[PDB]
Amino acid sequence: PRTPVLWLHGLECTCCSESFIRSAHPLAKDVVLSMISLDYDDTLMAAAGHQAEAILEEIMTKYKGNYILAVEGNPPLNQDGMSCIIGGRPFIEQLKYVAKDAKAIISWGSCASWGCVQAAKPNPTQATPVHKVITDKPIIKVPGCPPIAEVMTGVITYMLTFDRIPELDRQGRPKMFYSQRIHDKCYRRPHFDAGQFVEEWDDESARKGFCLYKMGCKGPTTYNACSTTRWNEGTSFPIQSGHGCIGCSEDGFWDKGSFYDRLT
Amino acid sequence: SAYATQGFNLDDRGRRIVVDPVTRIEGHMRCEVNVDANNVIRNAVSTGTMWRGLEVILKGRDPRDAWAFVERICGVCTGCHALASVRAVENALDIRIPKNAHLIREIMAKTLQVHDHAVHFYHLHALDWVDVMSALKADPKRTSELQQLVSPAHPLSSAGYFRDIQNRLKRFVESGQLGPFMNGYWGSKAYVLPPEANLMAVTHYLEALDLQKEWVKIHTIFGGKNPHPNYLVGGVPCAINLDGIGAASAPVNMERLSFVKARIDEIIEFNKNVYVPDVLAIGTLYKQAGWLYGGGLAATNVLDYGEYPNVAYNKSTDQLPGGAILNGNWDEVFPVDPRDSQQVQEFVSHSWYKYADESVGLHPWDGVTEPNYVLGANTKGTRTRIEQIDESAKYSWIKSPRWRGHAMEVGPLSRYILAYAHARSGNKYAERPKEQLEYSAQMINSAIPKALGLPETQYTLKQLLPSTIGRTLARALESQYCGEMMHSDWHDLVANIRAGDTATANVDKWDPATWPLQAKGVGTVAAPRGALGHWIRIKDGRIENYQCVVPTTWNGSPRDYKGQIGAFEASLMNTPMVNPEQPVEILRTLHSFDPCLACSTH
Ligand code: SF4
Ligand code: F3S
Ligand SMILES: [Cl-]
Ligand SMILES: [Mg+2]
Repeated sequence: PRTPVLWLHGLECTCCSESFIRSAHPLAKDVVLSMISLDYDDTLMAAAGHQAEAILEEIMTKYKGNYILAVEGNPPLNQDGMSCIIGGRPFIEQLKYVAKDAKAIISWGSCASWGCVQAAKPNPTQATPVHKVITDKPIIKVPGCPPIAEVMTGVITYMLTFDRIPELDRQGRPKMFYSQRIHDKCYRRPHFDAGQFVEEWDDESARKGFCLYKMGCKGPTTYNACSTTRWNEGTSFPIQSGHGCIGCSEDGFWDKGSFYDRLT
Repeated sequence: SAYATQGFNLDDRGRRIVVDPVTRIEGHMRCEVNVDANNVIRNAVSTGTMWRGLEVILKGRDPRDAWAFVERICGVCTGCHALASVRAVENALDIRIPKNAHLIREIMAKTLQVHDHAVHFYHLHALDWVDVMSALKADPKRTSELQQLVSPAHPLSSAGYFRDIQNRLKRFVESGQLGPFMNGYWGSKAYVLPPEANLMAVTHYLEALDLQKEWVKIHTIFGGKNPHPNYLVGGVPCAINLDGIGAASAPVNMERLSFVKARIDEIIEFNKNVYVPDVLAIGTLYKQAGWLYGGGLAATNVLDYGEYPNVAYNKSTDQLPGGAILNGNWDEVFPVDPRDSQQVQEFVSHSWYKYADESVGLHPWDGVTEPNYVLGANTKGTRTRIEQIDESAKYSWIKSPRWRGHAMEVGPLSRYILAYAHARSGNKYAERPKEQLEYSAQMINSAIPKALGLPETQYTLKQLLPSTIGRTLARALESQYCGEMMHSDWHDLVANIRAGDTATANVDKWDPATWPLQAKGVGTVAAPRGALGHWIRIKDGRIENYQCVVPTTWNGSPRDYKGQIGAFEASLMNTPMVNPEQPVEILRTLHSFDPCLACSTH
């Protein structure tokens, strides 16, 4: 029997769900048909309304302490929680309810992990990451906006293969994907080491793939697999395509100053 | 109580039905309807059930950073907000971008159109038309025969192939863990397809799921990643070096451009061999069943800003020409000007926001976003447990955009109606959409019925297009047209590069010390779901105001000051339901707008 996943959505842009289906190894099709049972997910599920909500009750009962709760997005605490409404009630109530009997909780993306864009100043909805509301359950943070597809499916695959949470760092991120800074293995590192930098967009240095540090690249302070695993089956990553890393897997990256201001 | 608006007789005295959550959309929506004694919808209520406040968050920030913030309005229509934003800032600051940057943006935009459209149809919409359990009853041989009739050119057509797919679906269902198919509405009389049509569609659902990840690699080349590719005020960051020194390390070299063309060619094949034929066939069969409901405002009022100029910066050459049509008069298209304070305006009379004066609509340069979550006195339930929402008061996180006070439908269907009207008036740039529409009408009325042994019909485009079927058709045709267009864009890009113009960014006004101290700008995009605009005011190097009016804001809007209904609400009106507590028809029509609720509310 395949492990049930209940995939909830709070305040979000749905980038994590979209990234998930880009996975090539394994294919999202094979994950859904052969690895998990994706029993609730607003993006893809046939049932709506009362029929959708009934699924939660059924799976929680039959698979108590054996389903994975995946959360994309986050709960707002302002507006009496009704800046995110599900079934006429605050999303935070759904989150707490489904969390109670979960075997494990995955915080997908920077929204669920840290807050992401809606939590940037002045955070009008008081959007709050999952671990600050659910404080009694094991939570794995998979940050990034969105995370790499293979990172998402890689986390699921590990959990299903071993029935264990992968080794986490102090911030709750899986070390198998988040142990390295982008800057460690970035292919532009030899230019950085030789002081070869882009100074203006589309200058001669940019056309030669020089380092993007002076254009604001946050690779040196950002932990992710972007330089090595890369994006969309290793086709590129932000730096290869010519834009500095904006630090999108790091807590509070929206409020660390302009993306184009260099690290000091 | 009952009232008439826009030729619709709203009546809230019947049986109330609640659908919350509305699933197979992006984001969060609640829908309520009232049905009469005969199960016909006579009232419909669209409630956007999320808000994040991007417009508030943007205040005080650097305009050069804005695109990345607003890109995160939505990961489904990923990039279209970034495009609107850079366009708005470039408009405010009088920045002219290089030709290659324009073409790369166009290729990225058209890639999104195809990806978004095809994924919407198969993964979000198809289950409103296709009964997956019925697919299990199909004959593999007859499915092969159907595939060959529907699309001869598609190579995946053998009986053994369909048998293999059917067998895997069987094993999946027989496991008792139905996953995304759990608690579905299978077997409802609202489903009309024969088993073979269902199996063919489910097979393509799986095919599209595997292929969609390939198309977006075009975004990955030019923008680093998908979802959320990177953009740039003044051009694109993907500097070009075809084969010169450092070319291997450059964002764009010749090998990477060849790769993009390969992906484009695959898209062309998918649209013409899989997506368009499936929609024509499914549309034909539902037409034959008489399911022509869901026209709503499409029968009268449609709008788009117009996009994709043949000649850059020459709007008369738009390949999806826009404007506004009113009262179903396809003989006159009014120009739409996003700068005109009397044209695009947003009301909040029935929205959870506040203005100084809510009897008026604000143009987005003057827009205000202050939350005001409060429920009407006729609400059933409490502030945190809504049982029945009170649509006489404030009932949605979505504002109410109107054009010169008129409620409009936006989207691919609106663009195709506008394109048809332009082409009829003698606009040559709109000839392809016109050709697609006439071909489609012939296929749906005559060619596919004859092939399937069904009676022929004589619906005019005027009768066929304003319907949920028509809205679904236009999206598929638009996908095909966008693939064709970016195929041409690719050639134009490579030609320009080879001619010696390799520029990708204008940096003359990158430094804020070069900016006017005050400025306003607007950027518009023909986004996958319709007319998108971003309106910005800049003061002393910072964002003073940033207002977004997004396609699903138009379509999903609640009632305005005058009580006029928006596109979602109008489309649900006058629709019979087989079973009032199974929302099949509600989902089918709502999904035909491809609702993006995160977009609608931002
Ligand atoms: S481009 Fe960014 S991550 Fe790569 S070497 Fe330069 S600073 Fe480091
Ligand atoms: S912006 Fe995000 S996607 Fe990777 S390169 Fe930087 S962590
Ligand atoms: Cl964050
Ligand atoms: Mg807005």
